[PDB]
Amino acid sequence: LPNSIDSYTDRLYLLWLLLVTLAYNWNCCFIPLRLVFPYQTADNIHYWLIADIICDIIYLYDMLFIQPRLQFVRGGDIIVDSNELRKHYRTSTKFQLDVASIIPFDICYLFFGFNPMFRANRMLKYTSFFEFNHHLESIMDKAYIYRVIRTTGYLLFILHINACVYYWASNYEGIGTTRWVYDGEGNEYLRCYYWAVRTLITIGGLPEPQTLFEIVFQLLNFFSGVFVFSSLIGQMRDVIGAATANQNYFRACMDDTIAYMNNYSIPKLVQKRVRTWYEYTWDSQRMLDESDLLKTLPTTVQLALAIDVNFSIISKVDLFKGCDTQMIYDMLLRLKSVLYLPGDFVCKKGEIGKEMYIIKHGEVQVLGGPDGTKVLVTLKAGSVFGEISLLAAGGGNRRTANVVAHGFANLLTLDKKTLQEILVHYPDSERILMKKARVLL
Amino acid sequence: AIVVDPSSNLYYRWLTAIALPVFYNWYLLICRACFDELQSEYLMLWLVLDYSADVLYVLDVLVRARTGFLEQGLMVSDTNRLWQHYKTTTQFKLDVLSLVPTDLAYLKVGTNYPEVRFNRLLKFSRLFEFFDRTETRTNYPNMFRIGNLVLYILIIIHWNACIYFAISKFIGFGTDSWVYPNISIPEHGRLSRKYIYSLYWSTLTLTTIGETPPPVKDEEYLFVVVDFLVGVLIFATIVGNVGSMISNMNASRAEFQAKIDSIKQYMQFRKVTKDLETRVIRWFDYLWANKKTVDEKEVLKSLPDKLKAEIAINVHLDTLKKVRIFQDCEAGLLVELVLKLRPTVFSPGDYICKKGDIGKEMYIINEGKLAVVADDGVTQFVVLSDGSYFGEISILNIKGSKSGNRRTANIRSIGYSDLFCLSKDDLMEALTEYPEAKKALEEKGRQILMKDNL
Amino acid sequence: IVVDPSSNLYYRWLTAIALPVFYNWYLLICRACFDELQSEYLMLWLVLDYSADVLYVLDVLVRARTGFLEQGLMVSDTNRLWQHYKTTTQFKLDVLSLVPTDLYPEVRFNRLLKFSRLFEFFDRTETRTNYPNMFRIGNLVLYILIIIHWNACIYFAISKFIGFGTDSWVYPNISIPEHGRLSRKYIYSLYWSTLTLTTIGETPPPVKDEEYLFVVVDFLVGVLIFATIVGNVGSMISNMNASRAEFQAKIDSIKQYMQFRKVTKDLETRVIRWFDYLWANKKTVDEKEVLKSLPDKLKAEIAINVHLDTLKKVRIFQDCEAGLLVELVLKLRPTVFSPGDYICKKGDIGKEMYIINEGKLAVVADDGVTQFVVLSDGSYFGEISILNIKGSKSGNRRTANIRSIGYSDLFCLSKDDLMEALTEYPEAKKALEEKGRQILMKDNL
Amino acid sequence: IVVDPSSNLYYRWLTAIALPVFYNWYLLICRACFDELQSEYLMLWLVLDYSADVLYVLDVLVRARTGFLEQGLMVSDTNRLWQHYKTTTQFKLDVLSLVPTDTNYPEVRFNRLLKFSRLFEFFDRTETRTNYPNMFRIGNLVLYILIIIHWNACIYFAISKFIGFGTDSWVYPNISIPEHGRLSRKYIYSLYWSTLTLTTIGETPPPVKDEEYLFVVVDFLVGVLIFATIVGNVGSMISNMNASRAEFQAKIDSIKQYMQFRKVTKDLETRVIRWFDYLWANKKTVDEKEVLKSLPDKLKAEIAINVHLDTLKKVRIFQDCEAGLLVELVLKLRPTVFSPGDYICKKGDIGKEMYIINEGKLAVVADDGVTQFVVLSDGSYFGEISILNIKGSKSGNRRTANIRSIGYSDLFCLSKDDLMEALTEYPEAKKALEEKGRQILMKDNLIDE
Ligand SMILES: Nc1nc2c(ncn2[C@@H]2O[C@@H]3COP(=O)(O)O[C@H]3[C@H]2O)c(=O)[nH]1
Ligand SMILES: Nc1nc2c(ncn2[C@@H]2O[C@@H]3COP(=O)(O)O[C@H]3[C@H]2O)c(=O)[nH]1
Ligand SMILES: Nc1nc2c(ncn2[C@@H]2O[C@@H]3COP(=O)(O)O[C@H]3[C@H]2O)c(=O)[nH]1
Ligand SMILES: Nc1nc2c(ncn2[C@@H]2O[C@@H]3COP(=O)(O)O[C@H]3[C@H]2O)c(=O)[nH]1
Ligand SMILES: *[C@@H]1O[C@H](CO)[C@@H](O)[C@H](O)[C@H]1NC(C)=O
Ligand SMILES: *[C@@H]1O[C@H](CO)[C@@H](O)[C@H](O)[C@H]1NC(C)=O
Ligand SMILES: *[C@@H]1O[C@H](CO)[C@@H](O)[C@H](O)[C@H]1NC(C)=O
Repeated sequence: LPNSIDSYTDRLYLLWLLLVTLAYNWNCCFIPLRLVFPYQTADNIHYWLIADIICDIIYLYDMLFIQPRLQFVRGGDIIVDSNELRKHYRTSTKFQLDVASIIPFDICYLFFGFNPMFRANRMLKYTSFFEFNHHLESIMDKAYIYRVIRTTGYLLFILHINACVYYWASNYEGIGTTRWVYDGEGNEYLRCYYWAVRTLITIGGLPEPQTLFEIVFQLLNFFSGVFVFSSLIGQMRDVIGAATANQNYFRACMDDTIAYMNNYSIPKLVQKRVRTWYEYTWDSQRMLDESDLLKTLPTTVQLALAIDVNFSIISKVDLFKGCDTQMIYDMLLRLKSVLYLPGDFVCKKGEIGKEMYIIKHGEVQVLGGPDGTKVLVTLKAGSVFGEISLLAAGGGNRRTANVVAHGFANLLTLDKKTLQEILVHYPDSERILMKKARVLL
Repeated sequence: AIVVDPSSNLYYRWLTAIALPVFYNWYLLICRACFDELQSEYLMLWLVLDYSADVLYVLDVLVRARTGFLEQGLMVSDTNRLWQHYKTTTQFKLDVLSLVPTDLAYLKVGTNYPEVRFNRLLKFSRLFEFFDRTETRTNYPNMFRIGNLVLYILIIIHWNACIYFAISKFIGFGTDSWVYPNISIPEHGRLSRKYIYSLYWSTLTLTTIGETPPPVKDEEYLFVVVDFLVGVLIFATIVGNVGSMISNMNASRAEFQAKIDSIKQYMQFRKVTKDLETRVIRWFDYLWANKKTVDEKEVLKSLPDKLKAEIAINVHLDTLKKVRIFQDCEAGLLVELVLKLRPTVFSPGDYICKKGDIGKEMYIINEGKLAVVADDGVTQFVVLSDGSYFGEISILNIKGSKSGNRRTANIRSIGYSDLFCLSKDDLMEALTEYPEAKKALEEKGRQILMKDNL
Repeated sequence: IVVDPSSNLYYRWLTAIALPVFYNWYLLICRACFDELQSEYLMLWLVLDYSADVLYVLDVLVRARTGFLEQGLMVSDTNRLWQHYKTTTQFKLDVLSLVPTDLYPEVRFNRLLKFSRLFEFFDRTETRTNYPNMFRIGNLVLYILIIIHWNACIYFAISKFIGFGTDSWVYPNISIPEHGRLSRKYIYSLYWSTLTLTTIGETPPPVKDEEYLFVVVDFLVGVLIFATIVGNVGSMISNMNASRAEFQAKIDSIKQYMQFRKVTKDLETRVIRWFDYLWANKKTVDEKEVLKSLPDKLKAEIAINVHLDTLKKVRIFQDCEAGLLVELVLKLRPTVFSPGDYICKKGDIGKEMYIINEGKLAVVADDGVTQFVVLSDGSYFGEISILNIKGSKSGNRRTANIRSIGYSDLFCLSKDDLMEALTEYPEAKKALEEKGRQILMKDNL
Repeated sequence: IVVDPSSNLYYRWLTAIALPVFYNWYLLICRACFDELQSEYLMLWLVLDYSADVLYVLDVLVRARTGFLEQGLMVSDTNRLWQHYKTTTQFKLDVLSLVPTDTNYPEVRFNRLLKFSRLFEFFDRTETRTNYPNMFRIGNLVLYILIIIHWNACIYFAISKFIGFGTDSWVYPNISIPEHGRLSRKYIYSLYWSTLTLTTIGETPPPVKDEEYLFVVVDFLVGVLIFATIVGNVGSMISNMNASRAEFQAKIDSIKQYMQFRKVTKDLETRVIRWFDYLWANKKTVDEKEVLKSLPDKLKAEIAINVHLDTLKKVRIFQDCEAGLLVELVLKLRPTVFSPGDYICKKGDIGKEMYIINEGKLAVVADDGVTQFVVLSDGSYFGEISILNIKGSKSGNRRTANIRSIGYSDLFCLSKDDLMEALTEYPEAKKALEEKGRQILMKDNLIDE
């Protein structure tokens, strides 16, 4: 065993939480089953005792050898020292529930006989089940599958508890006494589970309650079944509405753009180009804009995600070699991602020039032939062109060659105005940029 | 004399003490009206409870004659104007209609007809006001919403049980297979059996289960189809209310998970490296699990400027007053400076500032642990801790400095830091109305740099 | 004459044409399927069908003289109105709904083609009424009652086609006087269709293949009906407390912020009491977000209608330009102050001018409870420190502590807002500086 | 030949391959479980299985020649397409659905159901391409529950045949009776039982044996879960259908509460209520800067020059401007919607915006009454001299006469700051604009300063 468990990148800890979850689910399932049903016979008690000793051993090993080795964060810094980990577990609120679960009430078997009501404190270790749910949802890619599986398991557990309470009521009223109670014909758990399914799903079709205890039982069970079915529908609706929220938002904005272009009588070629843009953006990005996602993140993670994507590309640019790293970082943060369709002109020969283009995941083609269509250079991804147009003043730089996009090119753009508003804070790199413009132009 | 504040706690105590007998009046008045044995067997108990409810009703009209209201922002405290403002409302008419003495007819009929007290149900506004004040007051809003929905549908199920028993009494007991059985049978003649079977029938009908006997007459068919349509409406509102509870209970968790999936899709689409990907994901999971995931600027946008300034004072003023250059400054300048403080979080190993960088921020450490490392890697010279600060000399821009605005040392983050950033431009915007304090800050920075290196 | 679709006469005609369409649907399927409603009440159905056909031809004429909008203006010439009404498919639906098929009331099933008037009446009532969710449950109960009634009629027609009393599933033998009454027929068919479309299904089970297939189709249709009812009521409940859930989410986020940042208990309960006031006085939405969806013309007109009579009574804005006052009330900012809140303390930088609306302030004496003067509604303060006059004796500093006695609602005209409002009116800027210099030379300079 | 996966021929093939997949699912489970549908219509099933297998072989041959986007451009190399198909698990599913497993036992053909991906891709592409996505979602949910009801019918009939016909009150009745022995009644009663079980109605005869009890419990649970998900999907669809109406009604109620709290007079309250009724009535509820926020500037420029360029080229100062300058100017345009009777600009107001009339009729009225001098129509313009601001003007950024709306106008405003921002890259065009404005002011009214 390691001296410290990461509890985030440790898959052995996820397997241990799975084991404690299996022990806790064994307890929650087989305490009412052995408490109500006559399955804890004198010729079967040794297997039940073996399983209960295994579950208590898993509880004790979790309380003693795993949870004191859990890393945590105290005031920002990660705690690794095993003494501090042990005191943090000992003064935690999980230790109270673990101790109250593993309180040995099994010593009362000598007094009141074998009774699983004395093991009913073992259901107080629900925190291990909850952190197993949390860690499995964190490692899983699509966690709505586990939400659906958990909702199914909750439904099966509440039907199991309802079957146990129905068998208790049948034994209390007498087996086979009235038409409503269980008669004793086949499998007791299977037929009581059939009754619990048909009642707590509010299907009905069962014998009607005869006495007042049975009418009160059936009324409360039908009310609980109405609310269980309502919570099942609400959980499935929450899962579906959270699973399709981004797709429905993208479809809503695409329908808004389509309704605008239909209201303004925009031609079908332009509408097809807009639909092609929306379809390729949903294929590649699965989001409309990266800018309204990145502008919600803090500035440090924004700078890290900008550096890791574009910093080598701009550090390979000859123009910003003498410039300073903080101005380069600001121009990283102020980049704009635009997607060009196939055949789109990113630089028309003779138009004004005001942007620097960083091509990421695309191909553009510089048309400088005698007729104007022959490909001179096909710039692949990671290239930078039009960076000298960032330094011209006024009109200045006009584009000298037609540059079209071969396929769907995803350029990254830095405006001249944006570079100037960045350069009003960085005067030394401003002087280097004007000196480079003067020596090159 | 005494004027009860409608926003105080005594008003909520009275809202509870008046929402008790209103609910009693609804429930047990329809039960005693339709069941005819509760009224006869428990007559002294109902006389006691009706007298207590009428006492609480006249105390409620005396309280409503003395609750203040807001004009010009102040609480109106004269009983004459409170009494006329109450008298010019429809609630005064509803209260004096709820206190109409029909007990003369109740005594004329021999205390066997509680249907003359059905005007006491006209104080439903106190029940709705108590539910509204509780749903805005308590700490368990979804649990109270479930309890309120359960109470509403149980009032409807109880009223429908009483209506079914009255319809069965009007048609005949045990004459049909749909109506309530013959009450001369000692099993069907028990009052507990009558109420529990009527409530069972009403629940089965109003929840669209329908395990009930089928109708045999035209009025029974019509009552059953009306009850089944009302029940499908009730089931629709139950499912919608529980679905809105489930959608509101994990709305913040679903928003954080949508943020996580969006950042993961961006880091997959932009081919961000796996080390930085797990760093960003563990960073956001830390910010969620330590209850600091929300943005402070977007959280405090709903507050007014006075409460925003008071919260920024109570959080940052005693920490900004420990800065050496802001030791002797104006109170309004320090208030504007703690309003200009923007927070930033850092990851383990994140560089706050490197050597030779242009210094435009002044960071104040709060719940973190930084380290002045060398240029090679992580070799701690000074471990910067909570309460400390750095970058206070480079943003002052002292004229004639040999270090200028450059960072003299590399500073990394050891754990998860939460710094407070004061920009140089924000300091210059906060120093526009304080030219004397700007000159004092410049002179103090010049004195410090003359003591050290000028 | 020409009617326009946005008036009240058009909505009254929408009601008057939505009555016979609903009559036509309901009682036409009932009379076609039950064969005794049609036979017994023959003069009543003749009168009601004559009234329905009269209202149908009147709807044809009204749709022929119903205007529309081109270039923003309502078209008012009957020739172009008739051609525009004629080129639409609603004209063909109206003519097909008014064919003379009366020359067995199933021949009048062309009259069900005017469903667009009923849907238009429902849409216009939903946008006109002030109980939109109550009208939405009314429309949902109306739709599902129409489907329940049509399924009852379909069940009675199917049991008549198979044979009365021949099966256990079909309607009983109508030669028996108990099952032969029209009231018993209709209410038993409605009870059967309700049990089958609410997916309860306590009906007698089918015995033939067409009855099994009709029951399968009926139960799947009832499943779709229940899903639609639950979805509509759930979206309605999610809309009925969306503002409450938004305000509770804001309160929860601010309380989490105040717990995480270790805000003291006094300021925490002050923020909690502020939010309690903001909910108990129905001020849960902010005006800066409320007045964004409006256009600039209506925003300017609302700002005039609220603040112009207040700003005109300000002693420096008595003779200024109306356009300057328009821009100034566009740059006014309303804030609400808690009781005991200091608007400005003596010695702080004066950069805002506050005009009192629905509040009561007080000039307190040096952080004390003694009040010098009590300010009231309509008054103002800070009218000189924001003008930035050269050579001021005060020097943009407050000379008195102003506390709020109750909840005040001041209008804050800042220094920077006044300076950016004075940039296109330079003569008004010089006149404002001259008036401020005159006031300063009168009192203290 | 390379099939483009975004073309229309690919969707035609998606239809032509989603037909035999649905056939295979439905009629393969029915022929496997009912034992008379396979026996009587044997030549029909031979013909349909031959057609379905030929379509499966052609589906493998089409997937071997379907392109994919690498670096934005479609790959057309057939060897690259074949190897990229070969290294996919869909190739394994297709060749497993094409193994020659092949008379009265059609359960050997159950490998043909492994092409579920083509049916799901057809449904996804149809919901992408259609204009009624909620209607197609309702149809797809109905098709899913019909497949599930049919499969449960086949499973119930197989379980009844395994237990014994007529041996219990729960199983399908004795098929030696001529009433129950018909294939139509077999399938229709199995479908009836499955509807009553999966929709959690449960009005069928209850089980008598433990295997029947277990199957009915599992079937009720599968049905409850499935129906709950169906109801949640319909609820999410309805809540996203009326989401725009809920947002617009929330905006309307917020502004109504604001106008009631601020004591706004009834005339202005009726005017705002009428403008909001006009808005939704015209479905002009969305905003232009909100619906063209995420589009790139190239597509926004194409959209703007398909509406505004023909009007901006008619402007007397923007006659001979550059094409890029006209693109910047039509990107700088901001819509403004006016009510009837709303004054656009009065005499003495500050001039800083040039309005372009689009679907509206304005009138240059006098000061006292409604005397319309010039009726400005669609495609017209006014206010270029105020945004030019030529040196030596007697106007001094002030409009001459008054202009008000007769009806609902959608004016597009080019402000002075936006004109000077678009003219940063065109200094010669800015000088030419100032020269044209000085010429206009010289032939109308101008001082020499
Ligand atoms: N004309 C030209 N430009 C090229 C070539 N290869 C890369 N580029 C860049 O493509 C450009 C397109 O825009 P610019 O005119 O601004 O400047 C040109 C160059 O920087 C080439 O072969 N010819
Ligand atoms: N150079 C230096 N800076 C220190 C030290 N301890 C804390 N700091 C702060 O670390 C800094 C990093 O940025 P600055 O140059 O702005 O200014 C420096 C100091 O304020 C130390 O030992 N040396
Ligand atoms: N100095 C002063 N201000 C007063 C008095 N009564 C009302 N006020 C307002 O209180 C003010 C507080 O802020 P200002 O200095 O801006 O301007 C002052 C006046 O407008 C008074 O008696 N003295
Ligand atoms: N003065 C005037 N302006 C007109 C006339 N016809 C159209 N217009 C436009 O109406 C205008 C209103 O605003 P401007 O003063 O800005 O400029 C004026 C012209 O562009 C006309 O006959 N007289
Ligand atoms: C109810 O029972 C009593 C006696 O048992 C009998 O006299 C009476 O007729 C019964 N009522 C009905 C409706 O059968
Ligand atoms: C209906 O009743 C009549 C007489 O009451 C009888 O002749 C006829 O056969 C009955 N119909 C059926 C289907 O039993
Ligand atoms: C089914 O019917 C045949 C002939 O009617 C009979 O021989 C057989 O026993 C029946 N099966 C059962 C299970 O009753």
